[PDB]
Amino acid sequence: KVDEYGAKDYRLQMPLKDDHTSRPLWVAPDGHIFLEAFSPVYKYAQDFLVAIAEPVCRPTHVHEYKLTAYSLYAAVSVGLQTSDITEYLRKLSKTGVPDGIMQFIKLCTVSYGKVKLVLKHNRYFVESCHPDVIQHLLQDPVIRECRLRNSEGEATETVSFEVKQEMIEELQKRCIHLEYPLLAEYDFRNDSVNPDINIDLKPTAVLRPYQEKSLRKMFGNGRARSGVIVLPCGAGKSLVGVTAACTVRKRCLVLGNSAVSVEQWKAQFKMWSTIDDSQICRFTSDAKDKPIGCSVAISTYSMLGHTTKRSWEAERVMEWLKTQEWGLMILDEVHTIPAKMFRRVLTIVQAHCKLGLTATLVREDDKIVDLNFLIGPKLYEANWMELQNNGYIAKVQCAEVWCPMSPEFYREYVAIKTKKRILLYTMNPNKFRACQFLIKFHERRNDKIIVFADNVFALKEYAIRLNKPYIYGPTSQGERMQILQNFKHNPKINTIFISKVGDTSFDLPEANVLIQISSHGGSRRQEAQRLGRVLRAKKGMVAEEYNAFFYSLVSQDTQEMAYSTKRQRFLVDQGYSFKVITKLAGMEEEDLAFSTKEEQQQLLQKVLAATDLD
Amino acid sequence: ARKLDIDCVQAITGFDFHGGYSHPVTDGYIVCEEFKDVLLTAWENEQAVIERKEKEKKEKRALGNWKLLAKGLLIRERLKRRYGP
Amino acid sequence: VNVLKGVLIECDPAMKQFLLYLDESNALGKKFIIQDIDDTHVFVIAELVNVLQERVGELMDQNAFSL
Amino acid sequence: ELTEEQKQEIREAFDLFDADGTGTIDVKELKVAMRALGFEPKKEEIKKMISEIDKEGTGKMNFGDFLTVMTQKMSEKDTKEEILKAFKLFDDDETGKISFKNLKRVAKELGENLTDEELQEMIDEADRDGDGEVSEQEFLRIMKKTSLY
Ligand SMILES: [Ca+2]
Ligand SMILES: [Ca+2]
Repeated sequence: KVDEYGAKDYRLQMPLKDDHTSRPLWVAPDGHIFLEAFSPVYKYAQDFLVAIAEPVCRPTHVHEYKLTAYSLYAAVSVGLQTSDITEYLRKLSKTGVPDGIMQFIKLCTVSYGKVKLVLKHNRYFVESCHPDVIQHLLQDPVIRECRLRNSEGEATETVSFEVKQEMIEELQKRCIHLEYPLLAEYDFRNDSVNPDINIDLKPTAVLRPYQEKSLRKMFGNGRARSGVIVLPCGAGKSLVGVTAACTVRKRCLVLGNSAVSVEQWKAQFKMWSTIDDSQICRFTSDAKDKPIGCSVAISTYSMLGHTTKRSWEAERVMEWLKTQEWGLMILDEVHTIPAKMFRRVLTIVQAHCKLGLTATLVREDDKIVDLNFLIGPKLYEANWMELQNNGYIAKVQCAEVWCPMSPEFYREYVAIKTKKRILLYTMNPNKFRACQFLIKFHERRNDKIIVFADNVFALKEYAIRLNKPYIYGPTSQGERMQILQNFKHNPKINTIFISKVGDTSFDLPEANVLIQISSHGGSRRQEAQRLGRVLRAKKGMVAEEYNAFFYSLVSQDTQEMAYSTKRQRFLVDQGYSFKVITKLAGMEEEDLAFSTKEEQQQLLQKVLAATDLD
Repeated sequence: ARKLDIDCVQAITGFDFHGGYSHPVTDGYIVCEEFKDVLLTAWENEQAVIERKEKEKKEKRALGNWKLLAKGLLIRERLKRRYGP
Repeated sequence: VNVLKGVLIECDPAMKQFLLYLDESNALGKKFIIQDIDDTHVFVIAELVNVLQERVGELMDQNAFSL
Repeated sequence: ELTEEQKQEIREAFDLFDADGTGTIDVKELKVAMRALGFEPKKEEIKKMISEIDKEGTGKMNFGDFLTVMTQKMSEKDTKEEILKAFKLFDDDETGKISFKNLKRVAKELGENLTDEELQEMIDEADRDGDGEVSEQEFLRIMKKTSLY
C-alpha cells in the first residue's frame, strides 16, 4: 500500500513489539533491512546481516542491506538454516516479520543445495539425491540440448549424467529459470585426481581479521566454494589470493588485466607463497614459459580470449590447459567478465573452484545478475569506513572543486551539441589555473600528485604547459617504468599525469594527492576503482582523520556536473562525503597561467583547432 | 616469390657474433634460374606499385595537412571576426 | 528622446552568453533580446522574460541529476 | 533551412521563362536564367550542368530541378566568395598567389611548427600549372577537393 506522500504504508504488516532499544533491526517487507550502528548490538547484527543480506548503503549511522535469493543461497552455503536465521531476525526485528518475507525465505531455502555439479575426468556431472527433480529437468528442451548425448544423437543415462562443456553457461541461466541453482562444492581435502603442490605460507604473511573472516566464509565446512569477494584496493587483495591458493594447494590459475598485474601477482607469490619459482609460469605474449611443470599459472584474458590465430606455442599451452584439470582458478576485476570474449574464457577453461576478487561491482551495463551464475554469489564485502577507523586504509579527504566556465568558452559550450563539447569543458582555463594553484600548494606541502585525465589531448596539453611527465595511449613500457621509478624515489618528480591507462593496466605507486580533471562520462565504478587504487594507507598521518587527499575539478553549469553526481553515487553509498568548494584562497596572491584574457583566448583557439575529428 | 609460388631460399653467406651470439648473415635469396626472369619482372613491378603505394599515402597525408592548415586559420579568422576590435 | 522601458536582469556572464546564444539562434522565437547594457547586466522586454526564465531553468535542470 | 526571400527570386525567374505556364522551362533558357538571378557561369560549366540536369535528353525541367540547381549554385558561389576571402588573408601582399614566403609567414602567425620542406611540398602539391606557387583557380580546386567545407 502506498501513502499519498510516496511512502509505502507498512504499519499494517509490521506489528511492533515493545523491545525497541534491545532490537536494532527494521525489516521492511520490500526486502530492505535497516540497522542502527549506535546500537550496543551493532557488531552481532552486522555479522549476521553480512552473511544473509547484501549491503546497499553503509553511512555513519543507519545502514541499509538488501535480501536476495543469491544472498540466501550464499548464507546456506555458509551453513545457516532457515529456523536459526528467522529466530535471530525476530530477536532483532523491531516489528513483526512479514509473512511474505518469511514465505520468500521458505521458498528459496528449500530449493537450495539440491542440484550439484561435479567435474571429474574432464566431464561435468549433474547429480541430486532426488531423481524426481532430475527427471523433471530432463523435460526442458534447452536442458535436452545442453545435456551430453552420444555421437549417435542419443542422450546418455544417486544418478547423474555428463554435460556438454560448451553448453554450461546457457544451462546456468536455465537453472535460475528452473529455480534450482547449481551447488559449487569442491572436495578441498577429498581430491585425489589432482596432486598437491609444495606451496605454503611464509611466516611474513599476516591475515587481518576481516581477511581471515572472508576466507572462512569462503571455505564453508572446510571445503572451497566458488564465489565473489569484494576487497578495497590496497587491502592486500593479492595477499588474500595467494593465501587462498596456498590453502587449496591444488592447480592454481590466475587471470589479470595486463602483464603488469601478472608481474605483481608473481612477486606476491614470491613474497608470501613457498612454491618453487620453477613451478611458476606466466602465459604472456612477451615473457613465455613452458606450461609443463607450471604448478601455478598467471595469464591474461586477452591471451586466453585471443579468438584470432595465435602462436604455435600458444596452441600447445591452450591444449595443455584444456588437458589440465584446474581445482582452483582466480579471476581479478570481475566487473570486466560480463564481456562476451572474457565470458567465453570461462567455457574454455575447465576449472573446479573459481574465485573472483575485485574492488567494485557496479557495472553500468547492469550485467551482474547473470554474473551471479558465471561465478557465484558475492561472498564478502568489507566496510570501508570500518577499515578507515581500524587504520588499515588511509582516510580519504574528498573534495569537489567547482571551476566556473569562461563565458567565451561557455558560449561555445552552448554552441556545440555534439561529442566535441567534451573538449570545451575539459579545457577550462579557470580549471587550469585552479589545478596549477593546487599543484603548487601540494608541492610546497611535499605530496605526491597524480593527475587523472581521460582525454589524451587534454592530458598532454596540461602536462606540457606545466612541464610534467605525461602518460597516454602507447606509453612505451620502458619509459613508463622509468617515469614511475623516478616518481617513487626522485624528489624532483612528484607530479605525474596519467591517462585512462592508470586504472588497471599497471600498478599505481602510492600517492596522497589525486586530482581528477577528465571523466569517462559517468563511470561510477571505473573512477572509484582508480581512486581507491591510487590512495593507500600512509604512515605518519595515521592519527589524523585526513591522511589522503582527493580533489575533483568540475566545470560549473556543464554536463560535467551531472556526470560527477552520478559518479559519486557509489562513493556516497560507501559513506564517503564530498565537500563542494568554489573559492580557492591564495590563488589571487599567486601568479598562474592564463592570467591575461588573450592567453585564455589563445587556448580557446588551440582547442577549437582540435575539431570533432580529434 | 611467395606471390608467384616459387621456391625461395635465403643465401646464408656468413655469420655475425653481434649481440653476444653468432647470428646468421643472409645475402639475398637463391631462386631457380628457370623462374628467375619471371621472378625479376614481377618484383620490379611489385616495387613499381609499392613506391606508388607510398606516394599516395604521403599525398593523402599532405592533403589533410591543407585541411589541418587552412581550417586552423579559418577559426583563427572566425575568432578575429567575433572578438576583433 | 527614445528611451525604452523594460526589465533589467543581472546574472553571471555565462548566463549573459547563454541569452546571447538564445537570441542569435532565436530559440525563444522572436528577437526579444533588444539590447545588452553591461558585461553582467542585460535589458529585455518583460513580455517574454517569464518564458525566458523557463528556458534558463531547463538548462540548469540538464546540468543536474534526478534521484 | 536554405533561403526564404531568394526562393521568391528563383520562382519569379522560373515564371519569366514559363510565361506560357507549361510547368517547365527550356534548358537552353537556363543560361539566361542564371544571368537573371546573378549567376555568371562559364561555357564549360554550362555544358557540365546541362549534362547533369538533362541526362534523359528531355530538355525541360520542372520547378524542383531549377530550384535545387539555383540553391546549389548559390551555395557554390558563397563558398567561392569565402575561399576568395581566405586567399586574400593568405595574400597579405596582394600578389594574387600564395607563395612559399606567404605560406610561411601566415603559418608562423598561427604558431604552427610545420617544416619548411613540408610547406614547399604543400605549395607544390596544390600547384597545377607548375609556376611554383598556387593560383586562385588552383586554390579553388584544392578547396573543392579538400576534406570538407
Ligand atoms: Ca600572398
Ligand atoms: Ca598556379
